[PDB]
Order: sequence, then structure tokens, then C-alpha cells
Amino acid sequence: PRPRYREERTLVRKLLPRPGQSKQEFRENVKKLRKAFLQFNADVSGVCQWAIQFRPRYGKPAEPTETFWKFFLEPETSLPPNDSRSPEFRRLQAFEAAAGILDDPAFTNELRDSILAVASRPKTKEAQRLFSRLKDYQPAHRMILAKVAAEWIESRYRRAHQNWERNYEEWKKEKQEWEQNHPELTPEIREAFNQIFQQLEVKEKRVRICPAADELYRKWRREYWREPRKPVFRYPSVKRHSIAKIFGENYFQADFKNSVVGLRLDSMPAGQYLEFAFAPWPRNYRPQPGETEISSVHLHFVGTRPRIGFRFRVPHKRSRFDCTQEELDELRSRTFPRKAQDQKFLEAARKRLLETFPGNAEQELRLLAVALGTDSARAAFFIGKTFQQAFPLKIVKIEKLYEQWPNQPRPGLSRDHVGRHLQKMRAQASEIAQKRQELTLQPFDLRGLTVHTARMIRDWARLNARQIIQLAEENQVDLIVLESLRGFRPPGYENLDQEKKRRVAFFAHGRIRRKVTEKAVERGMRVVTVPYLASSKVCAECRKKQKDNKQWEKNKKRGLFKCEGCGSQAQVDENAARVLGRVFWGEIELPTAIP
RNA sequence: GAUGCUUACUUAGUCAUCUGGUUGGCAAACCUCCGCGGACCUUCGGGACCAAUGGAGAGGAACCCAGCCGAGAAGCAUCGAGCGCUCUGACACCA
Ligand SMILES: [Zn+2]
Repeated sequence: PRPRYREERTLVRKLLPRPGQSKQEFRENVKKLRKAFLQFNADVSGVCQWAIQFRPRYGKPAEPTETFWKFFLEPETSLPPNDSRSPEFRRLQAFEAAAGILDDPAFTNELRDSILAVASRPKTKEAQRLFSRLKDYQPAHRMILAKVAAEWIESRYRRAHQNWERNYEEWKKEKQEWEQNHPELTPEIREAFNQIFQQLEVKEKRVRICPAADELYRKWRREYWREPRKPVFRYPSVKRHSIAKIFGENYFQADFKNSVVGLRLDSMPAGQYLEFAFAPWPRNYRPQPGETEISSVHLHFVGTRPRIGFRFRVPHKRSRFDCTQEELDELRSRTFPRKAQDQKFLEAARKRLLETFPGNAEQELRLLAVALGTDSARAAFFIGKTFQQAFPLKIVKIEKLYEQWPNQPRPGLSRDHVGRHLQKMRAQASEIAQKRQELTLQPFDLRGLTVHTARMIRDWARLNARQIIQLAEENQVDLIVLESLRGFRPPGYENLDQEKKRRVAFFAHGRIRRKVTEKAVERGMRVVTVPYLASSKVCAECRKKQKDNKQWEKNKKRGLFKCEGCGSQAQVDENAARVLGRVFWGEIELPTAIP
């Protein structure tokens, strides 16, 4: 499908006043830039507003404007595989004709007809004013703006909507099968119990009301009463991260021997730049400016301080596999997106991987099943379905890196550290509330403490990802096995509930998964995420699937355990790694304990 | 490795008992009401978002800005250790 994983890997450095430049002069310059960023965001938001109305609706006959929409979103498929001009240049030509700001054979007759249909539509007041302003812009700015709007609308609407469609079809089939297999006794009787809840304010799927004793209707409601929710569209809000202004070619002048960057604004003419100092390129960082030239510069604001991003090209490594990672993600996202659809997804993924292998996959498939625990973590290694050895990973960060916590708040990147900042926040927002009441949360209230906590969490995730990548590179792996854990929470997470602010301190296992997947696809590897199956409470040697629930947690609290059935003595992490490595193969099944 | 001076510098990459502490606020910044106009979802109750070459008030608790103290980056200057040279913790960066 779409090439989700590109080869860009952009790097962000903070901007600093140049030593020659005066501090007041630097404040005046960051003011000129803040204005340009605001204008760019406004223009992109307006163009997205104009273009969102041409989408083809689900369950309706196709309108004549659809093929222009698909050309605008994905010119690569629309254009022939070979053409001199880049696809984005063709996108700009189509957009100008559509908005009223094409005979080239690169464009098809259907595309021209659809754009003719599109242009013959009424323009709102916002659209007319936006196009009047956009007329004056340079073709480079117009093209960059159109590309950014297209990528934004694609990523933020179309992916989620297509996933929602595929989810909805399976929801139809599953509800039909459910209604036609066990409960044949509810053709209409559901209405009698539904009406009483309808007349009241019960606008929620999971009925947060305790059982009355229809309870079969209750299980039916929490499952198949309402359709899967449709994704809610938004625009590039300047309050959140939103998008980043792009200074393409001939607009930036970055120097590296000494770190100064020549940014150029839209109004500024040729040969004039705004020089700023920035954090110098790391020496140990593997790529260097000499290796690959910088394609463009991406600017965005955190808090009020500007940051810049350098975009360069880094080639990918060809994987021994004859398939892509996007297909493996596609299976789970679209083909099997449900809870019964997990066993089928895993079987299909295993088949697809095995058939794509050049030689004998069973004899030689270098596999590394990594589990992610709290204090510690270990990864198993498989070559041919035969366990070789388990490796420890150093993931506790203190004055030095260790593999385990040495023997009240633990110094270093720990739950205690994060939770102490969460408590500070819980004790500091109160007085803000009272003072605001006296005068008479927001995403600017504790704007330094939260950004610090976010940087801490992402640093922890980066540590985990790089450690895993290094372990995989040590012994030439081709496949990394990961679970679907949500994440861990710090001690102060629960006492700061009801606020999205507390989400800054969630440990984000998914962030680790994304980083690992990106870095693995970087090096010619594949990542498959099995569905959560609680590997910790499953013995690798014999699949006992322990359920004591009282003694197991105590054993995990000291890092050792003992299987109830036979008596294996391995540490919890090694057991879980072996369990995942087996589960990828056919030797262990998913619980599937829904009924 | 130690020591001293200077800097329109940093204290908003993380950790090492650590967004360092403190004093205040004209401009400015930040903050609160609208709201021309656009728009996504919706159980129609409402939720969420952008926005005028757009207009009105207000806090220095929070946001922002400035001063002071503590500290660290370097350019130079002294001595030293090891072997003139090498000489300042660990990690980590696809935002
Ligand atoms: Zn056992």
C-alpha cells in the first residue's frame, strides 16, 4: 500500500542568539518569525477547510468530484509511474485549476472533467478571501502549502476513516453472526429495554449502571448497540503542536563549522536571511552534514522559544524478507481489526512471513522476542524455533547504566521521579484555581513542569528503543516480537484524574513500539506486534497458564517465580520472552476467552 | 586533575539527593470576553476546531517579561598527573 515508513529521520535543534547579535535584536527577530508561523498555519487551515467538502461519503453513490480528490491526496498512484515532473508539481497544477486560481497527457480526461465539475461550485466567503490572498503568493509557497495541507488532511482524516470503514464492515458481520447464533430470542424485545434507556441521558456505550437483577440485553448494548465511532476531524491549532512551517530550497542557509542558520521569510527578497545560532550538531551522532545534504528546514514553536528541524536523506537497508512492514501493519489495521480477529491476524502474518522467506524459514529465522517489564527486561533469541539464550538489557538509568535497581524515592529516571513532579502539579494547580475564582485547566498552566516531564518520558522511551536495537544488531536478527501493553503509570497518576494534563506522565509503551519499528525498518528488519496474551502468567516449557493471582505477583516482586505444574525456575522476563517467541510460532495459542 | 579572569551565553534534552533560588512588572509579551465568516462529529442535549489588513478588559498565583544570587559552556592564563602530547561523568535525540 502506501509507503508509511520513509527515509527522512529529521533532527531538531534549539535556536540561540548569535554572539554578535544583541539580546533585544534576537527578541525582535523571534517576533518576526512568530508572525510568519501564525500566517502559515492560518493559510493551511483555510485550504483544508476548503478541500474537506469534496470527500466521497460512505454508503453513497460516487459523485463526479471523487477522482480529483484522490489525485489531490495521492498523486503517485494517479500519475503514471514515469514522468519528468514531480507528483507534487502536478498536484499544484490540479489545485490551482480546481480553486479557480491541465491538458498535459499526465492528466487523464476523467481528472480534467472532475476538476471542471469541482470549479463549478459555489465558494463561501472564507474561501473567496483565502483564494484572493493566496493569489499573491509565490508558486513555491503555494506548492509547499498545498503539499502540507494534503499530507495533513490525509494523515488526520483518510487513514482513520478507511480504518473505520473496515472496522464497520466487520462489525456488521460480527453482529449478524452473533444475532444469528446464540441469542435467536431478540428480534424486537431489545426495543422494550432500549426505550427506557433512550428516554434518559444514557449517551454512552458502556452502561455505567449496576445490574437490575435484561442483562443479556446489557451485554448486547455494551457491544453492538451503536456503531464504532467515526473519527473527529480537526485543524492545525496553534495551541497544540499542529504543523511546522517549511523553509524549502533557496530559503535556508545553514552553516555547520559554526552553528548559524540563514532563515528567510516569505516577504524577504533573495540574498537576505535572518541568522540565528543553534545547538551544534552532535559529534557522536552517526550521520554528519557531510554525508547527506539537508533537504529543507522545518520550524516550529514550543512554549514561546523557536526550534528548527533539519531534514536529510538516509537510505534504508534491504531486508532478507520479500515483503514490506506496511503490509504487516495493514493486516491488523484493516483485514482483522477486532478481538476475534486476532488469531486469524496472527496466523495470516505467520504464513505471510514464512512464504516470503527465501530459504527454509523454519530452520533459519533469526527471532528476538523482547518483553518489557518495570525494573528489568530480558529478550530471548531464536534461530530455528530452538531457544538459544536470553539476554539482559540495561534500562535503569542512574548515575550510570545498570541492569537492575541497586539496593526512599529512587534517584534516576524512575517512577518516583516522574510521580514527584505529578504531585507538585497536583499541589500547585489548586491555588491557580482559587486565584482564578477570585479574579472572576488550560494547555499553558504548568507549562515548564509538563514539558520537562514529557522530555523525561520520551528520553526513557528512547533509551529502551536504542537498547533493543543494539541487542538485535548484536546477533543479526530478522524479526523482533513485541506485545501490545498500554504502559505503566507513576504513583501520582491516579490522584490527578479527570485531566488530560496527567497524560504527560504516562510511560507510553506504544511510543517504544513506534520507535523500535521505525529504527528496525531503518536497518532491514520486520516488526510484528502480537495481541496482548498475558505472557507473564504462562510457563514457556509447558503452557500451564497459571491463575493463582496471589502468589504470582509476590514472586514477580522479587524477579523469580516457580511454575505451578512442573516447577521451572527462570526469571519472569526470560519466561515471558520465551512465551512470546513460542506464541509467534504455532506452539502456543491465544487465550480467546471471550465466551 | 586543580585554579583564575572574560563573555549581548545557558540554566526549557534526561539522570547523577536537580524544569536551581529569589525579587518585582511602563512599554511589550502572556491572559479573559466576543465574533464577521468557515467547518467535523452528534444519541440533536451538545462536544471539538480554525478564524477577521476585527474589536473590548484584565493578572503578575498560574502564562509571559525583566533584575539579583547560586551554578555551567567556551576563549585565554598558571600548575600538575600519566605517557611535547593526552588531558573534564553517564545516556540520548523521526520534531
Ligand atoms: Zn510449567
